[PDB]
Amino acid sequence: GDVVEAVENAVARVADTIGSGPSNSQAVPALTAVETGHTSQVTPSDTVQTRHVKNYHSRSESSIENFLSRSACVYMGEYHTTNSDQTKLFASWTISARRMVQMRRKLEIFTYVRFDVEVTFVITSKQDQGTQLGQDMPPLTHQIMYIPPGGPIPKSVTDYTWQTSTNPSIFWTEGNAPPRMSIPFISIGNAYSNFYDGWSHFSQNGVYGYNTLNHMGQIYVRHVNGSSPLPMTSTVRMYFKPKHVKAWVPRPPRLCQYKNASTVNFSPTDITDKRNSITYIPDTVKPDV
Amino acid sequence: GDVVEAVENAVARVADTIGSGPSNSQAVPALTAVETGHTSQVTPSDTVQTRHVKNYHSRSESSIENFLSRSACVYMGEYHTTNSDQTKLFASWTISARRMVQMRRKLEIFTYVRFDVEVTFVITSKQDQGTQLGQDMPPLTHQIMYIPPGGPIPKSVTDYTWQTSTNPSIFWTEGNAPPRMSIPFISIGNAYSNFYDGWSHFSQNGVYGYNTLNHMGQIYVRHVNGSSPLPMTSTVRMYFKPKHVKAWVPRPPRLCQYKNASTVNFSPTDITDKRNSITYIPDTVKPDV
Amino acid sequence: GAQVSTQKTGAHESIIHYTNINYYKDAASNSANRQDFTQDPGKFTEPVKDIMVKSLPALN
Amino acid sequence: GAQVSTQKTGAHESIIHYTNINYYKDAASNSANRQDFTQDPGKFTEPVKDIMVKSLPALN
Amino acid sequence: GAQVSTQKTGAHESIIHYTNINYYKDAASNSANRQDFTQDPGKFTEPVKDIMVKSLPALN
Amino acid sequence: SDRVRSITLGNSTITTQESANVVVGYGRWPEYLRDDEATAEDQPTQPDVATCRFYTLESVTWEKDSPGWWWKFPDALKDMGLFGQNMYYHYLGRAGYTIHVQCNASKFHQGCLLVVCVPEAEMGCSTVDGTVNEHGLSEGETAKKFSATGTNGTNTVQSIVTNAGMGVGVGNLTIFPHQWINLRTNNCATIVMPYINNVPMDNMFRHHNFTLMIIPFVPLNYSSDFSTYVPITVTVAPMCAEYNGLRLSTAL
Amino acid sequence: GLPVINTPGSNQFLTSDDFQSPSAMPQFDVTPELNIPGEVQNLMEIAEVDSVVPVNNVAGNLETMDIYRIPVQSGNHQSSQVFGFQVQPGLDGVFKHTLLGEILNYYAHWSGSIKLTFVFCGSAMATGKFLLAYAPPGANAPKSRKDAMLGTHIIWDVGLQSSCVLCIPWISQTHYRLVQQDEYTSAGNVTCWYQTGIVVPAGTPTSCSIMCFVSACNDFSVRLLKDTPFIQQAALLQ
Amino acid sequence: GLPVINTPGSNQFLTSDDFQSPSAMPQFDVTPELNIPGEVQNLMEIAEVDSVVPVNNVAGNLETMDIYRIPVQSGNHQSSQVFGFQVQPGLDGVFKHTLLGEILNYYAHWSGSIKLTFVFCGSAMATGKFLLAYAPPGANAPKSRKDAMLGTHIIWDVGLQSSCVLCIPWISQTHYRLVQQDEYTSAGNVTCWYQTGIVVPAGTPTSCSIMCFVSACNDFSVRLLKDTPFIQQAALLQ
Amino acid sequence: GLPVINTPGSNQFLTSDDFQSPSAMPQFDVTPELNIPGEVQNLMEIAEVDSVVPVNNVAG
Ligand SMILES: NCCCCCCCCCCCC(=O)O
Ligand SMILES: NCCCCCCCCCCCC(=O)O
Repeated sequence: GDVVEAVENAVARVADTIGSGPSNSQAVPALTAVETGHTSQVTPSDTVQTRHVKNYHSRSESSIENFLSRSACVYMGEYHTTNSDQTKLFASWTISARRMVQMRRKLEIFTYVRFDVEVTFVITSKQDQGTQLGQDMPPLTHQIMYIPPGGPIPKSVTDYTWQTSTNPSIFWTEGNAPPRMSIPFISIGNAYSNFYDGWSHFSQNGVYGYNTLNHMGQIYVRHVNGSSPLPMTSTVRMYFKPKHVKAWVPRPPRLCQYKNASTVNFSPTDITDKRNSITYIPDTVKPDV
Repeated sequence: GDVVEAVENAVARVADTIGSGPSNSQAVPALTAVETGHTSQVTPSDTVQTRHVKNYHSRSESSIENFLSRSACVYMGEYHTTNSDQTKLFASWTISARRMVQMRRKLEIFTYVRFDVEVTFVITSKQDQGTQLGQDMPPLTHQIMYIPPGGPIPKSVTDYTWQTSTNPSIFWTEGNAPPRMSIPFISIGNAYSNFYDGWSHFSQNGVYGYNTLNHMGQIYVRHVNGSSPLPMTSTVRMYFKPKHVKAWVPRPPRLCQYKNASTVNFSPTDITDKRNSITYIPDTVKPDV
Repeated sequence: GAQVSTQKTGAHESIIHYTNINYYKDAASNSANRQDFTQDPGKFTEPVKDIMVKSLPALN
Repeated sequence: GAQVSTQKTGAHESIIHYTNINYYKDAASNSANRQDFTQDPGKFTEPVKDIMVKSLPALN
Repeated sequence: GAQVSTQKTGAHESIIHYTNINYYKDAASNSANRQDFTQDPGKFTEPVKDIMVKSLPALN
Repeated sequence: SDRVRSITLGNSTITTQESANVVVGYGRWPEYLRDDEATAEDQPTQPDVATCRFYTLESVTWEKDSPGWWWKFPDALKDMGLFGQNMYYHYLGRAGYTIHVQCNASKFHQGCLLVVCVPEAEMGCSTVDGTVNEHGLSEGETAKKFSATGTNGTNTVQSIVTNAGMGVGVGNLTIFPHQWINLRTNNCATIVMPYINNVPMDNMFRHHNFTLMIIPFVPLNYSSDFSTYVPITVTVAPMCAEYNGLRLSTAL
Repeated sequence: GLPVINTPGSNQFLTSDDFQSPSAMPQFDVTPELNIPGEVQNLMEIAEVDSVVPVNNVAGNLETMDIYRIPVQSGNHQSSQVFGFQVQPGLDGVFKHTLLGEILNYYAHWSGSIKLTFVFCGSAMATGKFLLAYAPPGANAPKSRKDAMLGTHIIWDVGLQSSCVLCIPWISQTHYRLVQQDEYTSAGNVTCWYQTGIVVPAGTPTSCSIMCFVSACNDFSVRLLKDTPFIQQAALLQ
Repeated sequence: GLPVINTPGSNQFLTSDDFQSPSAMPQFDVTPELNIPGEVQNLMEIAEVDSVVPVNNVAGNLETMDIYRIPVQSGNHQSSQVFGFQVQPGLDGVFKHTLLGEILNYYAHWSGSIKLTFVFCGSAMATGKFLLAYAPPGANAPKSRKDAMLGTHIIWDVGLQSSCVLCIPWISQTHYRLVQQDEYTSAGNVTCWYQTGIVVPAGTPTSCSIMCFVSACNDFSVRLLKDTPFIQQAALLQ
Repeated sequence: GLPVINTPGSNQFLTSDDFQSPSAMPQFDVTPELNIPGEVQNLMEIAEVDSVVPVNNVAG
């Protein structure tokens, strides 16, 4: 069907257990050759006598759409209402889903993915700690601005650049529902690439990996009231919920912890946990030993 | 019919009183044998002369759906905006309807129940008492996160775990309507079991009762602004409204008070209240004695 | 694609109905079935094989 | 110009559907396709040319 | 499944009506019947058996 | 008369010349598990006659002051012939039962017993903040005894009849399948219980599907009635027993 | 943007509201329904079942099986009334913790006829006739059999049919009575008397017990949900 | 203005909600779709693929290719059990980091039959028969071949067909088991024994390895999404 | 999400408004209506009834 539509029937039922009786033949379903690279299609009924079971179990929650389509925090940063640093008056990062692991490991199960994204922002502010704490600051209004690669970059909370005549921006005031919007599949290519065993330069050097393929611009966020007698500080959290998904060439789930955002680097890590012996099976069922 | 649908006609009328006159026969409706385990089906017209009454009374409000389908507090806890304990910075419990009695006694009238649940949360915050009370804290935004059994558990208000790439979470800001959502029938079994005269271990030991059957995960809730110059404290209250209900094998209503959440334990308690004598009937109707 | 059914009757012996549309993809999201009123006391008050006519002795 | 399709079935073995209308000009704005359930394990579990009947030897 | 009826006429001697849909399951939730205008003074001003024609004496 | 009655299961037959009726579950006769209700996929064993027949448990004595007695159920039949053997060898089991409580006295004796099958009779501890024992719960055949006063002791069930070990009003145990044995009119009680649980099958050692309680409400009494010995005997017969998940036998 | 006005009520949380809500688990595949015996559908199904009435709820019997036994005996005791009690199904000790009573306590209004089944538990050789009377409100409880027989009553003959049913027909000025009954919604009393003493042959006990069961008839209903007075707590971990 | 009431839930942000939202890039022309090989559609497609089980996850093998080798040998070792392990696909070390295991860890419930494929990697001149047994829960692990053969099992004859499949049929009281398994949702164990020792001609190695692969059958499904225990971080720039 | 604009008046409480509202007692079975004599329908029915005028409303 069309993977852009918000409706589409059909139950995802698993297989019924076919009733099976005794057998004496040359059929040898339980004997295969794993060398071929084929995974055996044996079901219980091929190796034991089974009853018939009408199975209603469905695989609805393990569909790629339902697995990825849940908002995940992919970034968080702070900025102050007032400070001497100018820089600390606004936040900015470079769009990517590589800075928070949960989301990253989920995506990295697939080599390529294509999708629209529902972005939701959760912004909070707190009054900074100090000796004098009394003030009456009106509601804070924030501005989130997206700068596609190549656009002029803000240099202060009051730069002309925040005019957003063309960059898309969101103005939001505290106390209301978190801001939200959909972004289409924005790639230069036919699918976003999660891994790239390649370089940026033709001479097989330059930058290696995911980074050379990125370049989706950055986000800048600042307060608009711009002031507060006493210092305050806000935290902006951004969430991604992919929707209308397509994925290709699955790969094993990341086993070693991530070391940084630009690389696939890792330290050698254990295949799994140890146990006492290759025959160790704990004894449950005892008058409690 | 289909017990998942929000509409379905038919009046639940009680029985009309059939008009009855004088009788002299071998009919002996008022004489039965209670030993059979059968409850007599006698109506007024079988034992006295009755007029005819067209009765319009309906049993609508005593249908299982209307009896259980009202939000009930099933839990309440506190957490602080700021403290030295880290632990006191977020709240967490294990889902169950066994910690508040009203709801519990209602459910326990049935041995098994099956239903979807409408969960509504009421969150409130107060400023803690102290010598200095002046501050200007922006609106508090909370995060409620559900952790199905087996998911990683938060260890501080700033644990990576709150990224909820997959656990479902709710972000809500004070002043708005209480947060709410529906949860489907989530059991591993065919009906939630309210009583279990059994064990967890096959050797007839381990844990006894309701608990071995539970395991529906837990809830964690924390503030997101994370700060406040002066200490504040919030209370989270969770309400359950079962809907789309089915119930089986009714049992007597709990008579003795509940002693704890994990057991059915009780102290011996009176069958009912005493009165003076087996013939005592107070005299109303007197020029006031 | 909506449904119209009748309201529970109030303060008096066509405008006595309402309309509803479901906006969610899961049945769990729907409202309660407060209008279904079946009943079967028998399971409990009379679970005896051998039908007791009771107007007759019940023993004998 | 709306669409009616069925809800995912819940707590029981016509009012089991919902209606939806799209209010935006871009497909990106639409909700997720949580109801599409296709499947093709073959790409991965059995990418062998020469069909393996497996009830037969697999070699020989 | 809605109802259309007329509005109370205002500031002048088709667009003089409104539409309503009931969203609740109980009649109690409905709005008031501000448009019902019956009347029967008789119960009170003339509860005499023996019809008084009054253009005639009333006694005699 | 309809007081007369006979029942045959396997190589066994019961008779009464003074029955009331026969109570059937919640109106449901036992049935074998249907394909559209099953999860365990292996072929079941259905021993039939070898297993679905009358087993008689050790009798108890009704004394002028007996508070009552109880038995937990799949456990209790665990040593009864092939029904028990099939229990030991399988992970999952399912069965219904015909329960026949017998108690005869004389036209000059009097007393009244409530005979009930309580599904899922989770019991409370004597020590309020302690937990029970499997021993405090059941002793197989034999039978635990209710008590006329509050009990103490760690692990034992708080057994004052008055609260039926469950924290309710004993006089309300009638919402459960039951019959009464009123000596003046009746000499036995018969209840057919269907399998009741929130899963299609279950392990028979780990879970007591239901408890049989015999509680005298009007006490035994008589005169120079050279019969002071009035026993009560419980005979039960599994119905439609089927088992799944065969392997080595469970550790006693 | 479609024009809208928020009405009073917006943003409130009413315990008994009834709206749709987003599911936090989109497309969850619920486990298949299983046909368990004993499905309950209306609490009245429970109230229609007999349960034993603690008629002898006298001080000292509150925790013993006696509270359920009505004492009756051989010899001349006619003047002696066997028992009596008010008809307040949801309020008087005799009924409140009954199956019918516990249910009534989750509601504020009730209406309907009630069945009182009396079962004789003496020896089979015992004999006797009793008069079971119900008096609608307006006068004080009958103080003699003469006064009691002027109201609704059955004369019960002990025989092979061990049980007798006294049905209390619904007689009231109003369609409903408060479960928390007051004098305005009074329902009267039922009293019991020897109609002709208990006679017995030699060698049999000269005293026995009569038990009493209560249940609702099919014209019975309840309204206006409320919490029960019967359950409470001082703190959580309940 | 059309009359409206806001219901509880208004203005909340539920992670798993599913609503329409304005696009911040009106009319953006997305790049054409390209038909890439290997499209995945349901995580179960991955769980249905065999992956190598680290059966020999003994201390000291945690980072060496041995953890994947089950040691077997010539000579008399019948009494000696070849291996054994619990059937907790999402929890026990033997399975949790498997393709099937990693997937199960993103869910809280599972159900279905499992395939265990065993492949013999000795010389072609090697010979032998093994007994592969699965015991449903309720007793302790078989301690001898006698006890093991009383449960579900195949007798595997090493030959030209290098591999043998032991399928673990779904046998459970419940339709589902917790991935975070407890005793209540126990699934039993599988153990392996020499059915008739490994015989070999002269000039060939007297010991070899057997490998074990796991994969889900077609009656397998999972429910209730949750985060994995397996990945974490102490700070951003992740 | 369907696009909406709140108009002046939103959230006010006008004494004489006339809107639907959720019932706090879903499915309550109201007691049957009874035909009582003397039903009033418009206050004018009362004003149309003679009443005695205190014409001699003099001090004292
Ligand atoms: N104001 C929001 C700007 C959003 C642009 C987001 C582009 C997200 C692309 C998702 C990329 C994930 C990946 O590399 O797989
Ligand atoms: N964020 C809400 C998570 C809700 C899961 C609730 C599951 C409720 C199950 C109701 C159980 C009641 C019973 O044991 O009978």
